Amino acid sequence: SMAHNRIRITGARVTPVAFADPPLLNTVGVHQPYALRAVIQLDTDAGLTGLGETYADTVHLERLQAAAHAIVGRSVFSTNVIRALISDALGGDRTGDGSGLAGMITSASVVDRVFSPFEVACLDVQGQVTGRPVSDLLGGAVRDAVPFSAYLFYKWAAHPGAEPDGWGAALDPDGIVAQARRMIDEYGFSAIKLKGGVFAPEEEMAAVEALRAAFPDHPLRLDPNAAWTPQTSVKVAAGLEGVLEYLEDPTPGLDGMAEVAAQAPMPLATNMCVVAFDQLPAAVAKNSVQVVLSDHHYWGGLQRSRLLAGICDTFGLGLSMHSNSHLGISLAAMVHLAAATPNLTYACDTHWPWRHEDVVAPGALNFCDGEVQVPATPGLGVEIDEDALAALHEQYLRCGIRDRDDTGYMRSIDPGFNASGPRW
Amino acid sequence: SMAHNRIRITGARVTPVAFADPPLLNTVGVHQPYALRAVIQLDTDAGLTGLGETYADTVHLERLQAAAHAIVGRSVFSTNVIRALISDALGGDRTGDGSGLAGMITSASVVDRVFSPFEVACLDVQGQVTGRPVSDLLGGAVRDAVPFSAYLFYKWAAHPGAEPDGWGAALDPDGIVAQARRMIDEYGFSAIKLKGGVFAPEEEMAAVEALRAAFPDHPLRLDPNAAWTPQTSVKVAAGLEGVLEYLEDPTPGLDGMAEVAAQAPMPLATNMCVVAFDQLPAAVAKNSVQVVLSDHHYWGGLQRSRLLAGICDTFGLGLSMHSNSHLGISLAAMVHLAAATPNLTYACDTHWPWRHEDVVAPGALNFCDGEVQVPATPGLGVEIDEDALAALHEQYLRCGIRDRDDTGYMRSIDPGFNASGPRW
Ligand SMILES: [Cl-]
Ligand SMILES: [Cl-]
Ligand code: NA
Ligand code: NA
Repeated sequence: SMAHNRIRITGARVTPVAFADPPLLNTVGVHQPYALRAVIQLDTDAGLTGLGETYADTVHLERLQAAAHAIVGRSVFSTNVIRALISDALGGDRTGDGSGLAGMITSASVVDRVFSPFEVACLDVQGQVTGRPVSDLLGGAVRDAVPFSAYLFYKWAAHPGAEPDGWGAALDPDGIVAQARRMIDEYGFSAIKLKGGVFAPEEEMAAVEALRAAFPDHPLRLDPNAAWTPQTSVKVAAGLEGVLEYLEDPTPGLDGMAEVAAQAPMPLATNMCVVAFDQLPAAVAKNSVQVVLSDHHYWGGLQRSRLLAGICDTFGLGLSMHSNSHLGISLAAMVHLAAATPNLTYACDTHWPWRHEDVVAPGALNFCDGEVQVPATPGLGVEIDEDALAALHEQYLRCGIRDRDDTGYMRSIDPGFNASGPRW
Repeated sequence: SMAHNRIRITGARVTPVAFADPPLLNTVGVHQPYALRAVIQLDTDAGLTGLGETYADTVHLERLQAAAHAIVGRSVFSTNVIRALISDALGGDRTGDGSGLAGMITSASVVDRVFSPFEVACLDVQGQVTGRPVSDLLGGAVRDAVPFSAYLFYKWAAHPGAEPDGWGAALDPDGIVAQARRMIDEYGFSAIKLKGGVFAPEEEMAAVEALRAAFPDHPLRLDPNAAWTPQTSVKVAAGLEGVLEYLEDPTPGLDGMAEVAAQAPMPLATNMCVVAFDQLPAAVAKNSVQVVLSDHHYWGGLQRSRLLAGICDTFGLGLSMHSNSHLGISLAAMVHLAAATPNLTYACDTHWPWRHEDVVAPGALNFCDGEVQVPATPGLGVEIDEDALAALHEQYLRCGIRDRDDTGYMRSIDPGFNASGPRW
């Protein structure tokens, strides 16, 4: 079947999709009523198709098309070469670019964000053709299931002029505790994270303490997306001594983070000031953070995430995982990666509970007691449901949204709104 | 053929071998008349056998036996788990241990040295069962051939009371230049390295300059294995400005190296003060070195060498490759590793020209114009020649040597000899 023992790329089909998202609040705005993703179907001359998933902003879709064209005629095992071809096609790397990430995270490598979904799709094909799960291409699983956290948000009851969702509003500690109960009853999550930077620090600390009261054994994390000054951060950290497993991005920039970490009794984590390999040396020299949140979508795929993990282990940094609104292809890739990473022991973030649509056939990624069992089948372990894919693509065409824009969407509701920060 | 889609280890056969080595001089002594290696044949329930190669000191052979016992019943794709089992079996890691390396290099991880050959053998099986060359398990080749350097040594004409070899003595610049001509005529090497620390620095500089005169376009490297004080090193570096591609381990320890690097116009390289992952952070903080020499035999196999490469790239360090007396299994593994490493652009060291025996069937690893083409076949690309293996094992039994001991061997010839350093 494989002439010249060769299996190479013949093309890629990129399909933007949109799925319903509740009005989740963050420090820069509120989520739009649909979240956008792009599905990559990477086709080969063996007739095997690999899957990847990434952001769907306008400029990213154009880059994905240029990447797809550049890598036709390359072996799916030649991922080093494929990254270099993509770099050439994009005209090299670059920073200050926040696409797909709502301007929230603006320092990630453009080449890595574009390469990522193709690399994941390549590993999926490698696994299919060898009969091995993707975790076997990353040094093999070290655990049979991957634990995730409950990702809590302050939220309105409904998007303006729309039916309220089944969650209800969460705008204070009682509302946050109620949301946690509903989510944890359904999924079994053993660790809990709160998206903060929305209400005054003392009110978010109150929600944290209420969570601790309701869930005495659950590790807790708080993430205000850099909404605080370093002085305010140090007060929050002192006040939450012994309560948080870690505190993520309390304040903006490597210097401010280093200032806070010098006083904070819990470790600081980040997915804002360390989002690319070239930021690691400064973060290490300054002692800005103690925990790095991996994310294969912007670090450049699964093998490069494994590299990040080894760098963290070497330099004495803890390792967790960051997420954005995502579907089942991303989830499968996250699970294979975390399963194969010895030092990824923190529960991974996921936005899973907040969506109810998907592009893959069901059954391969069930949550049980807060964890997802790593698929043992060849490849990524999930397959496209073409009817579901077409439906979410049609939803994307109709919903009219073309870029993630939490701030712009908040402004369409509240014209004078600014994404100020820090706010406290 | 593979029940439960599983291919797992059933046992390992470890065969110590010995092959003839000339009286090559270094700063701590002279090579023994035979060099020792251990061949690993890693057997699986699929009837596929993987190959690895490592040192053969007494205590290492015992560790290899304990490792082999610990990993029976493990998938050859589960290399993360296999390392952890080996660590447990050895009772955890450790330093100050110089076995296999003649006390020259004493800070490498014991777990990594023991795991390495099993990891290489596992990748060999992975490649065989998937039909892929080992380079396809490391991100794929980025080059079709790997360039090596001419590794020159001062040497006596013969071991005491033995027939002189065909090289003759090399004890001065003319002798070193003659040795280079013979080696480069035969192999085509495009870069040249001199093992120094044997004669006074000004005489080794003279050999370096003679090499430059005879080979105007060849990159040159000098490595006195830390035989100099930092003050002496700075004089050598100043005197060889514009002549060396890099200067390896001029002086002992991270602090002294950092002192020298502050003044040296060429980059400093090492395989002595950075030989384990836990040494990287100090080397980086101190700016002790600009180039790290990889070596999969003591860094823990091929995937961990790929990790080292990514760390070097991230922290702005160049990457080369170190070698010790070795045979064709090691050579194949070195070639697949270097082929798949984008930032390994320096020519690799090899002791190849100094041996004339091997344990693998010939034809897969020819040198042409100084480089070895990466094998495209499944697995490592070399196979055991059982008659050759048995002959070199018989040679090991008869030669009586049980540990590499350059200093002890020099003392058996010259009782008052000391491995002093620095010497100048
Ligand atoms: Cl190719
Ligand atoms: Cl296993
Ligand atoms: Na975060
Ligand atoms: Na060296």
